[PDB]
Amino acid sequence: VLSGRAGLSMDPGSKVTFNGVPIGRLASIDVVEVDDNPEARLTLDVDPKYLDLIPENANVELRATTVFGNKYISFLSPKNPSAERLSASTPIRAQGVTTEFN
Amino acid sequence: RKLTNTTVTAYFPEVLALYPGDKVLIMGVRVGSIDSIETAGDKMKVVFHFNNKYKVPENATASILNPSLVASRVIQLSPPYTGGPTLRDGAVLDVDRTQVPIEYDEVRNQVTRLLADLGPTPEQPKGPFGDIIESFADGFAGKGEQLNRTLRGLSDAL
Amino acid sequence: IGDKVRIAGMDVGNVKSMEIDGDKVVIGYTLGGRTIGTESRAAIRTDTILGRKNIEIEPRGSETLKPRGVLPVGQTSAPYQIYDAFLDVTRNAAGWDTQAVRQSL
Amino acid sequence: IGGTVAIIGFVTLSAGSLIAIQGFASLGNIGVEAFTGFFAALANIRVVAPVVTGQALAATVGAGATAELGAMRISEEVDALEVMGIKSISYLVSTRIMAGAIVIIPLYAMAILLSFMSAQLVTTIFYSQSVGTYEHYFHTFLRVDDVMWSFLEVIIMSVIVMLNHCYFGYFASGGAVGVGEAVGRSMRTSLIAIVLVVLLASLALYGTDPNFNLTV
Amino acid sequence: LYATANVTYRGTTIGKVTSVEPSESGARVEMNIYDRYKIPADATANVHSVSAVGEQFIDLTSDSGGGAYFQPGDTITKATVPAEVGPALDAAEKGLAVLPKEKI
Amino acid sequence: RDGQFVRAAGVEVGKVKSVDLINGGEQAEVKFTVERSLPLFQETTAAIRYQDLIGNRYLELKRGDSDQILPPGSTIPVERTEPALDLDALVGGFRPLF
Amino acid sequence: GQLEKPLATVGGFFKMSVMTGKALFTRPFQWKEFVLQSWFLIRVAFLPTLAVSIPLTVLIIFTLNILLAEFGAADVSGAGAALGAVTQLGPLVTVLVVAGAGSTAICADLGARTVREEIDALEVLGIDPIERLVVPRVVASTFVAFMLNGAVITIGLVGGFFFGVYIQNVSAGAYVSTLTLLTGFPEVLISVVKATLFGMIAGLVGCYRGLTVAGGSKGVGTAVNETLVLCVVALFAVNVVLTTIGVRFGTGR
Amino acid sequence: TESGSMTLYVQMPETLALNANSRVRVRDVFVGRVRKIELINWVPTLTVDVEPGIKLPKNTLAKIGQTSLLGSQHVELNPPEDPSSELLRDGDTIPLAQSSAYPTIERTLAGISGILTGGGIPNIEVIQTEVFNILNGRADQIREFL
Repeated sequence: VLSGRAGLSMDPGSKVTFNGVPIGRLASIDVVEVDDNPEARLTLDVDPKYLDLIPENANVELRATTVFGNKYISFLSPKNPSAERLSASTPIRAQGVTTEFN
Repeated sequence: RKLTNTTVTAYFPEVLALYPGDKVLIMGVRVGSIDSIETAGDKMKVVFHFNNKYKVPENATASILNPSLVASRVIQLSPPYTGGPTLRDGAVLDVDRTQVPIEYDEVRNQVTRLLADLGPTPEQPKGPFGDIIESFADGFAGKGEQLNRTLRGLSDAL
Repeated sequence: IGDKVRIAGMDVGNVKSMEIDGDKVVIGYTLGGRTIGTESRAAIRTDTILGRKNIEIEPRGSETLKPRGVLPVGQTSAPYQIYDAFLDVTRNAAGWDTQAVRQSL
Repeated sequence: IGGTVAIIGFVTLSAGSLIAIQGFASLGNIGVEAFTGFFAALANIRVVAPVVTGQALAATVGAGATAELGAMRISEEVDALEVMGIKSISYLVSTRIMAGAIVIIPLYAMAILLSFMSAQLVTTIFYSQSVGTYEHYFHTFLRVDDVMWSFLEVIIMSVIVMLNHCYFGYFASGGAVGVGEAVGRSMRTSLIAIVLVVLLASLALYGTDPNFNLTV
Repeated sequence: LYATANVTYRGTTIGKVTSVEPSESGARVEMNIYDRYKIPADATANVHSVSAVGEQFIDLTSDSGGGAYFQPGDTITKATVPAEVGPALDAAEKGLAVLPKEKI
Repeated sequence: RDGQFVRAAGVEVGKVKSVDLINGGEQAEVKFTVERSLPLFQETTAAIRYQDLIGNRYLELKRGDSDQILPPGSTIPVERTEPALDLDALVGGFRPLF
Repeated sequence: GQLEKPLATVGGFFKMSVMTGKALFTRPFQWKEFVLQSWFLIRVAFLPTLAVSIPLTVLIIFTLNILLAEFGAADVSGAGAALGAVTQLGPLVTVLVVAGAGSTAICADLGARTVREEIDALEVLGIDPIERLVVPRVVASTFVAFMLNGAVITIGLVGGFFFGVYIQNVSAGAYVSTLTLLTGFPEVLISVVKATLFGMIAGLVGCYRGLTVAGGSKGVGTAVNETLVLCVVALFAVNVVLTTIGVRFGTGR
Repeated sequence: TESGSMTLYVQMPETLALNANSRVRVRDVFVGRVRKIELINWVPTLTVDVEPGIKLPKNTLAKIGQTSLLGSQHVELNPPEDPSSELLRDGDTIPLAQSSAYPTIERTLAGISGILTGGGIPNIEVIQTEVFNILNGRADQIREFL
């Protein structure tokens, strides 16, 4: 999952969710230079039981759990889900990251 | 414990995070505990007791309080006793004279609702408050002294 | 019982007892050998966001408060609770006609 | 005085009291003190009760077994058994192992019960916390799966401890003096083995799934 | 919502959540409720949080509080979910950021 | 309290020796230490800042603008010292607004 | 009469301890025997102390880190890492590896001296065993318990840091900067007091049981087992009392 | 801390009680560590170690911020809206002009409390009450009066 910024309180071990239920966890975060601009790249380990349930066009958001808690990756089904299913070879992006308290 | 404390039944629209054995307070001082909590139709019937040493007015209000972020919710008899008729044993308090905490999901819902209804929109990029601030700042720029003079003159003449 | 009692922001004692007398609560505390005036003002105040409370004393007057002396209820104040604040905001905002407010603005 | 039951009970009551005491003090200092029932249970099941019950069981039962087998070895009773055509290991050590396996489950059940009771009593009587809040946060955040796995850990640990102490007592030497040295060495080995077993089991069980949810 | 979370009626515990799983239309929740507690057939399932720290649960709310009751193995189609924090923070930041402060 | 850190522009330079009451309890005098290599000045000001949200504090020093070295052992007047948040006042000030 | 039986042994232990204190504060100290017993206890209870302290602190840190990571507050873990290790893990590992090893060794050694009539050999020569044997052993027990408690706390903190950082991927700066959040001078002082009292009591119990061994063929083993059980029970009770006293003072309050 | 890391100096106006071994973050990603926070000539200076493979423009903005409300702090090294071609080399310094700090929760609440206590807020309700008395059941009459 690629995004503009990883988000604070987002560390390896953060829950990845579909429709609000955990389906996996965050493995690692890295900085990747895309067109001379650093971006955040997140690697997610997901149980393949739910992969056939996640649409290809699933919206991704780096949302916040509570005011004190950490962040989690949230997958949701779009308005017009695709027939193709999410897999390791599908490039996906995060639609937004919740604003920090700073 | 019986014969040494007065038992009161109260009805609440909702009883959340309140369990039997939780404290009953008068002006923040423990005076008793909560016996039982059972569903009564669309209401919740809570039977509690407070020590017979303390007297409580007959028209008291039993309000459920959440003291802090993480705490044990209590039931406080809001009006302290100053004389007159007292709350007798076996009394029943209905929903009209009971109160419940605000809860956190209600706070989240109202914050979201107000930020969505009174916030910026594609048609109104600045929001109603931003637009009114901008209009009042642009429309009265340089007219402070003129308005002051006009108001003083009007006040004197009238 | 055991909450801090302070004078000008620095700890001077602890809270020792809390009893119900009539329509008031008599709170007994210690000043650690210090002296405050009989016109001093006490205030129960919220210390932290997690709910810690403490008493603040502002000394006033020239007379000396003797041991076992009682400050009058008119010289003491109670805190405005955080849950009271949240209750006020949410209950007031729930009744707002936001369409009318936006139209009026 | 009660034997192993009384010693196990006293030590587990002390451990539960320590958990409740320090836990409630720290949480009251921070402010979030309603979580004590949640904090105590996970303290007892995960780390405190298995290890503490293991050390008390080691001391009482294992030292008694080492002393008995050393006394039999010195008094030539093992030689008497071997002369009468009896498998000494089968008659002594296997019987000890079977008795320990039969007895460990009631002992650890009593240990868990008394640890929970001590923590609850200290929190809700000495510290005057309401029993409803404690029971809610205890029964809401305690999983029976953790208790079952803890029982399995304690059974394996008791088997290992009994084997170690029977080994130290069975091959004793040096008269009555050597029995005490055997007891001391067996106790050291038992402590190390108990702690290692609990650590390995907890690492294997909760390495990926912590089996605890509070937030969204 | 998670497994082993509380099932409540108007805040009082009447059961526990057995499993929460994803589905195509949302989430599927299976729970066990004591047979002493009967819930009306017009009730709705609202996921709630006790405090700002966490401790999710699911509350079955029925305004009528009477009439026909659910049978074992049935499903409650009516549902509600909290307003969520991240969108609220974003909305607050964007609402405050558009105000002209120099104009203020 | 005593033993809490004294930081110059956020960098720890000393400790708080003691706090006492002056002017009949109307003011509090804080006696503190600063690293001997760091000089204070006639416009150096002191504040008391939150260390966290559970009640820990520290002393904060700002250099100011004047270059006149404050002689060692001097006293910073109340004219350029300010307190911490006082959360109770913040919460109580919301009552009329709500 | 039922209570009068253990009360006799209790009185014997108390009188022996009083005589030990009198010999410590009145008669000349036995430096040689103290050094020998200190080195003996160190060599008999150092490696087991680390081998029990390292896995136990790793287990505690793992449990704390996973529970806090699910809680969301994984940056305050070091606080707990300190709070246990200074006040409970240190003294309790000291209790275990002192009562199990050093107290039992002292009991076995004095029982060996008793059954070989070496105590009677000293007594017929006019010498007093309580000054020549018990005092150096109690002082050595106290000294070794103090040092072992310090080492246990240090090793536990370092191992917790390394495990949490290199395994559970917590932040190192959060671990080292939150150690002093809940632990201060009162905690280290009460830990020192606990270690000193535990060592002194273990030495006293071991010496008293060793001097009163029953001989026979199981007397020494029975004495060692009773020594171990009594030490465990007494040290747990004293730990409860001292924990209550220590939390009465508190760093947070 | 690995070989190939670059060392930078950041002259912060203040550190907000930031400790050493805090996290350096680029795009909110933990990619470095602050080594020393020595104070040179009354202006705090931070020594920052950044992992190899990161390109930072010479006009990068450094900002000390808060990771979480009940948690840690960090140093953000984020490129500006107009990055320069020249890059920060080993030993280069980020000046005081490019260094800043986010407001803390205490400072924000202190400003809000100053507004609330020194701004005459108790007047507002009174004003509103009186306004409610002017317009109560008279809006049509006020319009026709206009």
